[PDB]
Amino acid sequence: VQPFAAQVASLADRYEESFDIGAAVEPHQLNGRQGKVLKHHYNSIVAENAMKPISLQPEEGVFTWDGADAIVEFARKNNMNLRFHTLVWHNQVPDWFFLDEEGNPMVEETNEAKRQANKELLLERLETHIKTVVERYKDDVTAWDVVNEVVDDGTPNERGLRESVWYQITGDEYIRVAFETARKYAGEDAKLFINDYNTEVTPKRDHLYNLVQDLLADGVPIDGVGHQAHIQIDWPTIDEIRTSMEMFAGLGLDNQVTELDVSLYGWPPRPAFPTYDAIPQERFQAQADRYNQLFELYEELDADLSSVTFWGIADNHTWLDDRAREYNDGVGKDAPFVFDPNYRVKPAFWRIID
Ligand SMILES: [Mg+2]
Ligand code: NA
Repeated sequence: VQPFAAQVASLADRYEESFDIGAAVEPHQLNGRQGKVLKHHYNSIVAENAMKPISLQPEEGVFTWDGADAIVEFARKNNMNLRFHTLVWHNQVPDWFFLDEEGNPMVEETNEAKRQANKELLLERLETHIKTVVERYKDDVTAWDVVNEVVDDGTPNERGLRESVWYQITGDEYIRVAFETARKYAGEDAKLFINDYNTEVTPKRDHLYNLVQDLLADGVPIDGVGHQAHIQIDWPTIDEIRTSMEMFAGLGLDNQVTELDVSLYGWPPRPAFPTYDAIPQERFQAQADRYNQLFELYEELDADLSSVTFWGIADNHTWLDDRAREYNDGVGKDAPFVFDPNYRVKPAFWRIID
């Protein structure tokens, strides 16, 4: 039996010369055993869900602040940094954004002049959402995910930009307006990030590189790249990870790891073990070696890496379980973190605290 998390060395303190150590949280986790683990080990937090656009402005002019406020309060009380996830995304985003003045979807519009008016209305709505949110949280947030997942996994257009509703209505303009709006209301010292998954592999990596180069050339304020790092044991390679961070550091950008989890599976995650108990020791060992190499790379790169956030605290709460159940008939368990479902350490803990 492994010791409890509160009996081992703080991860945040272990990494205090290199980068923050963060966790994605929900408001209900900010007391009890999670509360304790958080305070002991972490010096940054992010909202898993409560600061996404639909969580903050579910109807126009109607702001729901309480979950988000509770997260901010917890960070302040415990002297934690706070990442804002996220100003702009194509999911968990309210439908009302994308409806024209008569209530019909803007994407359906064929008259070029009405389309231009729709583009301007959506951009103005985006600006209002950003202005309102940034005004409330500008003195708490230490890193903004200003846009999330705006780059495509393939190449549907020459710039590799995701053809979401934002793109269909505004082209790339939503991205420019989101950064400029955030800079304007948060101030010059605010740290603005473009966040995405699979930043280590091509062609996405290069499309993202080209996008940030382009926007920097136009004076669009971007401070860094957020690497979600939803990764596996063998993929991507350490070198793929390294190369991606070095490329962005080459443009004068900061890197953060924002949503780290190390799945026990491939993609899709099948076959998956049905219970935590069913997972063999070998999975935890191979994960531990993987985590060792990750954190050695993060330390080597620490001039260009300011924060490493995990997408959860302990293995009792992870969205990888939703994915395992989805691809295995509603039955499956992943185990991505250094802390097990009882808040005891896992073999990976030892390999990143040393
Ligand atoms: Mg180590
Ligand atoms: Na650093």
